[PDB]
Amino acid sequence: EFKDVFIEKQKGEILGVVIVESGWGSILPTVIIANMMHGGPAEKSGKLNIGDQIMSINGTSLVGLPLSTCQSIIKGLKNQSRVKLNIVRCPPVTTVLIRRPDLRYQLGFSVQNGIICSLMRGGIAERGGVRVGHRIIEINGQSVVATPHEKIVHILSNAVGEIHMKTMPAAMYRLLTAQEQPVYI
Repeated sequence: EFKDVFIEKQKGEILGVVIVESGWGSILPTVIIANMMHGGPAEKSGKLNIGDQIMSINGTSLVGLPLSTCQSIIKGLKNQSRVKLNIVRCPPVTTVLIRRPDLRYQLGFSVQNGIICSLMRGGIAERGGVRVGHRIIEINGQSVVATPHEKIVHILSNAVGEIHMKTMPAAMYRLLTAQEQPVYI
């Protein structure tokens, strides 16, 4: 879904995101957010997330031009105070329903601030929706996307009953190859 992304930041803080050629169905030939610094103005704001395609940046329509050109477009506005980007947010949100009969019951997973790493095969956390690679966000109405790992674990540790949360897509997993970080605009 189309959505204007206003990232208010300082000069020399580009934005902190990685874009690639939209190889999807090609609904709108633009660049896809294949990666993100996860700390800079992009993550700080929360508007820019992985799995979204930027159509235009501050008037510069990326729709039509290749990736190399698109990257240069954003890279150009590195020393600005505001980053305007009309992008289409397409982040797959999974509903994690983790039922807990008692407080001494283990959900079966590990949460690290905003991303999931560990997961028990055939557990409650896995049964609900949680998946290794996702990005937990709205847990029972509480946004933990920018919350410490200890805090998130606490809620679930004392959330007996039926833990209902949402999970977005985290950074792209590159199996093993590709040690160097991609172009960050």
